[PDB]
Formats: sequence, C-alpha cells, structure tokens
Amino acid sequence: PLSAQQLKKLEEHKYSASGRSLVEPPMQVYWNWLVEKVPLWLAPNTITMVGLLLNVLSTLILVCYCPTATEGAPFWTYLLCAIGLFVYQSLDAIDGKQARRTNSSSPLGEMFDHGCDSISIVFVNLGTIAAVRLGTLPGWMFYCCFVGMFMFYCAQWQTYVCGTLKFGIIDVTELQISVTVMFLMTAVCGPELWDYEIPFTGLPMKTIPLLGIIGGTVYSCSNYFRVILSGGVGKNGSTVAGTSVLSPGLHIGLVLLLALMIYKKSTTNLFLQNPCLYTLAFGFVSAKITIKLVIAHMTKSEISLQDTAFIGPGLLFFNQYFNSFIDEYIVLWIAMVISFADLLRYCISVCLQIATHLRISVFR
Amino acid sequence: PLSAQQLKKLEEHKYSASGRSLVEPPMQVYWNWLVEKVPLWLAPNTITMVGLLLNVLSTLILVCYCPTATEGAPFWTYLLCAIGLFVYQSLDAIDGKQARRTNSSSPLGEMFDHGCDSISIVFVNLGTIAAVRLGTLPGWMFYCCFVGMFMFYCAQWQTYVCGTLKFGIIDVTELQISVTVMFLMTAVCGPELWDYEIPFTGLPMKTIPLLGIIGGTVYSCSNYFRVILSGGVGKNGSTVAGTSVLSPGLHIGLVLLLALMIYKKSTTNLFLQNPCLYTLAFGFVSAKITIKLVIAHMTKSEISLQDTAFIGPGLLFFNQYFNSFIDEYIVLWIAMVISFADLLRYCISVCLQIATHLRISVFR
Ligand SMILES: Nc1ccn([C@@H]2O[C@H](COP(=O)(O)OP(=O)(O)O)[C@@H](O)[C@H]2O)c(=O)n1
Ligand SMILES: Nc1ccn([C@@H]2O[C@H](COP(=O)(O)OP(=O)(O)O)[C@@H](O)[C@H]2O)c(=O)n1
Ligand SMILES: [Mg+2]
Ligand SMILES: [Mg+2]
Ligand SMILES: [Mg+2]
Ligand SMILES: [Mg+2]
Repeated sequence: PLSAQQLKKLEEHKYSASGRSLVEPPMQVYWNWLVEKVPLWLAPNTITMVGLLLNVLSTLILVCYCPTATEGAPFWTYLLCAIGLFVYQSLDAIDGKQARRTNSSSPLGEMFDHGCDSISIVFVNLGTIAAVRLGTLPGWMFYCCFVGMFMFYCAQWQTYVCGTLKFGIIDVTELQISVTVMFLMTAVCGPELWDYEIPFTGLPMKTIPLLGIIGGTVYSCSNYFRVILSGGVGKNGSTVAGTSVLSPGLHIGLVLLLALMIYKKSTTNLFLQNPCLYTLAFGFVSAKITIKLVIAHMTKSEISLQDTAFIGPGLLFFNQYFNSFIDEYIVLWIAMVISFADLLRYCISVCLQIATHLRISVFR
Repeated sequence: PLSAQQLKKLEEHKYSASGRSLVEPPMQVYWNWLVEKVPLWLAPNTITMVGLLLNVLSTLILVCYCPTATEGAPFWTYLLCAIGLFVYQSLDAIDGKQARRTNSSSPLGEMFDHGCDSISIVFVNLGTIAAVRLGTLPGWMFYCCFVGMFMFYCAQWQTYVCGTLKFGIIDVTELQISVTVMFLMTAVCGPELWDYEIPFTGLPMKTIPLLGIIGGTVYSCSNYFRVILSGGVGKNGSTVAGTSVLSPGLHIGLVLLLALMIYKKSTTNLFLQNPCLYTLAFGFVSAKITIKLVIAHMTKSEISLQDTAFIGPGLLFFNQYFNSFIDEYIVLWIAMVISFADLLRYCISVCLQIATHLRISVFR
C-alpha cells in the first residue's frame, strides 16, 4: 500500500497548525479541566475510535427512524444524537491533549484523526438533514450533503497546497455547537418547530439555518480558494510535492459531477426516494478519496486519478447507460457495500503496515 | 513526442524478418527484374507515399460511388482499384529492395512502411466490401472490416512479443493477389456476378470468398496466438520491453468493444446506413493505435492506455448516454475529422522530430 521511499519520508514529520476561533478560550479551558481528570494509561486511538463509534451509531439510529428525511422522530433519537455529538467533540479535544503529552504522538494519530473527521462530518450532515425534515424542499437537498463533503475536501486540499493548517473564525467548533443546540431545541420543542412559519417574509423557519449555512459556505470557500492561488511552499507556487496545484480538483469534480449525472437521469426518483443510501455510498467514496489526499500531504508523494473506488459509481453509470436490466434499487446497495468494504480494507491495510513498521501497538 | 532516452534507444536498431510463402519466388523474380530498371536517385519514402496515395484515392472513388455497399459501380472504378492495388504491391517490393541497397536504410523507413500498410489494409477491406455488394447480408458486415483491423493489430502485437517478423504461407501477398483478380473478374463480368447463386447448397456466390476468409482468419489467429503464449525474448516469457504480455490486448479490446457497444444501441441504424464513415473513423483510431505499438516495439519502451484518440468514440458514447440532443449523423463526421486530424498531426510531428535528429531529409 505504501512504497518504501514514501514510507521512509513519512518519518521526521512535524505536526503544525495555527489559528483560533471566538469560542476557543472557554471550551479550551473546559477541555483542559476535563483532561486533568483522565486516566494516564489510556491510548488516544481508543478515545477517537470510541467517539467515532458513538457518533456513527447514534446517527445511524436517527437515519433508520427517518428514511427520506421527511417523517418525525421521538425525543429519544434527538437526545442521543446531541449527546453523541457533544461526546465526540469532547473526546477529540481530550485525546488531542493527551497525545500531545506523555510522548505518545505518532504520524498514525493524525491519520486516524482526519479519517474520523471525514466519517463524522458525513454522518453529522445526514443527521442534521434528517432532523430538520428537509424533504419538503427537494430543490435544496443535493446541495446540503454534497457541499458538506465538498467543503471538507477543499479544506484538506488547501492544506495540501501549504504546510500548516489555517483555522478561521467560523470553524468546526461553532458548527458542532450550533448543531448540538439545534438538536436539543428540536427534542425539547418537537419536530414541528420548523413548521412554525415566521409571521413575515412568507418563508418557513427552515430558511433560518440554511441561509446562514450558505453564508458560511461562501465565507469558507473564499479563504480556501485564496490559499489555493496565493499560497505556495515548494520551488514555486506549486504544491509541496512539486506537482500541479489543481490536481485534487479533478478528483472532487469527477466525484460530484458523476453523482449529479446519475441523479439527473434516474427516471425513477433514485435520490429523492433513497437519500440516505445515495449519500452514504458517495460519502464512503469521498472519504476514501480524502484519506488518500491526507496520506499524500503527510508525505511528499503524488496522487493519481485512477482508483478502485469508482466501482460503485461505475456500476450505476453503466446500468444507466443500458436502459434497464437491473432495477435501480439493488445496484445502490451493491455500490454501498462495495465502497464500504473497499474503504475498510484500505484503512486496515495501511494501519497494519504502519503498526508493523513503527512497532506502535496501535491500541496497546 | 519522443523522449530523449527512447529516441537514443531508437538508434542501433537492426531490421530482421524470416519467412516465405508459396508465391514468393515468382513474384520475387518479377520484382527483382523491375528494380533493375528503376532510377538510382529516387528515395524509397517517395515511392511508398506514391503507392499509398494511389491506393487511397482509388478506394475513395469506389467508396464514393458505392455508399452503404449495396449499389453497383461501372468498370471504371473496379479497373482503377485493381490497377492501384497492383501498383501498391509492386512499389512496396521495389522500394524495399531499393532501400536495402545503396545504404539508404533508416529506422524511419520501417515506420513509414508499417503506417502505410495499416492505412492500405483498411482501405483495401473497404474496397472489397463495397465491390462484392455485401449489404444483402447485414449479419456478416461488422465482422469483415473489424476482423481485418483486428488481424493487422494482432500481427503487430505478436511482433511486439518477439524480435523478428514471422511470415506464414497465407500472408499478405496471396490476399492482395486474390483481391486483385476478384476486382478484375467483377469488372469484366459485372457487379451481378455475385448474384449468380450456385446450383446447389441454396447459398449465393458471395459465400465462396467469405467462408475462405473465415478459414484464413482462424489460421492466422492460431499462429499469432502461439507466439503470444509460447514466445518469449526478455528475461522471461514477457515482452522485449519487460512489461506485461497482454497489454496491447486491452487497447484493441477497448476499441472493438466500444465500436460494438455504439453499434448495438444506435436506435437509428447508424452503422447499416453509414458503413463507410463508421469504418473510416474507427480505422483512423486503430491506425493511430497500431502506429503507437510500432514505435513501441521499434524501441524498448512501454505503452499506456490513455490516448488523445478516444475523443471521437468518447463523443459518440456520451451523445448516446444522454438520449439525443445532437442527431447521430453530424457527430460521426466530427469524430472522423477529429481522428484524421489527430493521426496526421501525430505522424507529422514524429517524422519531423526524426528528420531533425538524424538529418535525413526525408524526401530529399
Ligand atoms: N489518536 C491520536 C489523535 C491525535 N494525535 C496527535 O495529537 C495531536 C493533537 O491534535 P488535536 O486533536 O489537539 O488537534 P485538532 O483536533 O484541532 O486538529 C494531533 O495533531 C496528532 O499528531 C495522536 O497522536 N493520536
Ligand atoms: N521507405 C522505406 C521502406 C523501407 N525501408 C527499409 O527497407 C527494408 C526492406 O523492407 P521490405 O519492403 O523489402 O520488406 P517487407 O515489405 O516484406 O516487410 C525495410 O525493412 C526498411 O528497413 C526504408 O528504409 N525506407
Ligand atoms: Mg484530535
Ligand atoms: Mg478529529
Ligand atoms: Mg516495403
Ligand atoms: Mg508496406
């Protein structure tokens, strides 16, 4: 999975990040106080795995009770989702702090952190789509999920063009806090709160989050794109690996364009009837693509545009080309299963290789 | 177009071929007698260019008077085709002999010979399809043209796996002689000769050539495939370049499979109504692919499966995917023009680079 030269360049890697947000000081104090009361013999990898597992299980439960994201759910699911998200954020901060001390830092930890972040953001966007019941506005339904995916990939990609993480003021902390408080408010008030049309403007309440999200969208994009153009660390304005500046753009554009092309020619309402399956399959594809870029920018190697991850999308596209010989409901399940198995195999193989080389005992 | 190392390996190349056919001695004596009466100041490249030009012009005239390969043509076209084919064979033998003497041999000459052979075999197969009026048997119409293309590519490919050309007993000489005599017989007797159903077996006369061709087909394939499997020249049974044995098979399979896939889902009789345009576009594609393999096996480099020659087939495939927004008659013309321009540009660039390096003055 990893070549000898690339693995050799993996060592002597120094993690670096600069930036601060508005709510950073108080939550920072809280996380510091909580990490003073953590057991000393616990490994950070177990912490991040536990956090990701809790978040995934809770979001999966919420999705299972709300297919198509247009029905209602009890307070049980919303409360569990809020608790899981809060615990995920807390464990992220705590295992970061505990890995920074007691000389347990390793390059595999950052890889685990980034992969967990990808999966968690996909599941969080699914949960916040299902909770608000955004099935009454079919126009704004592709955009939300796939713009969350696109923004995470763009953050990784602008990190590729530079050497240090740059943190803004509207970063993940505020997003997670807002989503948690929104889940709590929906649980306490009921799923019909977003059907409490505001006495003016003739628009429902669901426009209040969405518009803001769009605003944040633009803002985030702005920053990222600047680092794409003005930023340069190598011998020129090119990437740190010496390759072209806009290579990952082709990967993300291919994924999103292929998703849109399959969506627009379904002829049987493939997406508006099975949104969770569609989003999960393409989220696994995008998660593998993002992990590849994470590994690429940890080292100084180069990425290609030929992967054994377009199997599922390829099957969908070639089953759409021929008119119909397999109904477009089992093909989606096959694609999701293939993508999940491929991502799991890739992650397990890379983790095993790194553990064998550095004799880390990943879980210890 | 040619890398420095590959161009350096181009030099110190020795042409080698072994084999003999049944009719080789008499035609060999004739060609020797004719080359004793050739001017000494004429370059072989001009000879092969003249032969290819005559063959192409005559076949183009015959095709223009017989679109769809189901109408009749005057004796003028058939006589011109027979004369052009005979002159092409004669000039091939003569310029080969004249290049072998008077120290004018160069690696560019073999490249010209192979490219001319590719174009000539494509046009000869079109001419023999049009002359026999094989439009009354739509089942056996894809097979003929594309099996001619496939056989030439397979001959080149088995040459790739070894170092020397192997000549059988049913080689190009007998094919050309048979086609010439068939053109002469059709001209003297008329296009209706193939509508003179043989008093027995209840089959028309056009089965007499076709079956034989099929037989020859199998025979040729046999020999080639043996060299594909038993043959080995490098450190192992692999190719002389050290790469995989069955890499060009992917190229030829992609071309033929894509042609068949576009043919089988035309919905408007794209091939059975415009056979000459279809065959010419895919013949230009296959000619460029074959020239690439010729250059590869002249040197010891490696070929890829990513070319700027699938533009035309890509446009056809993606215009078929979307139902129809451009009628499937201008797209074919665009594809043919693009393929022809690409092949001409590639050939001109390679010829200019070789002439600049070796200061040959190609035409002199
Ligand atoms: N399981 C883990 C998680 C993080 N780490 C390391 O600990 C550092 C602290 O990360 P963090 O979570 O505080 O930082 P951010 O989450 O803000 O990116 C990471 O950059 C990794 O190098 C680790 O070694 N093992
Ligand atoms: N225009 C040409 C044609 C052939 N030649 C060379 O002359 C040799 C004789 O080829 P040939 O035509 O007698 O052989 P075949 O046609 O049987 O392959 C070729 O192998 C080339 O090396 C050349 O230098 N310039
Ligand atoms: Mg962390
Ligand atoms: Mg994290
Ligand atoms: Mg010759
Ligand atoms: Mg020749």
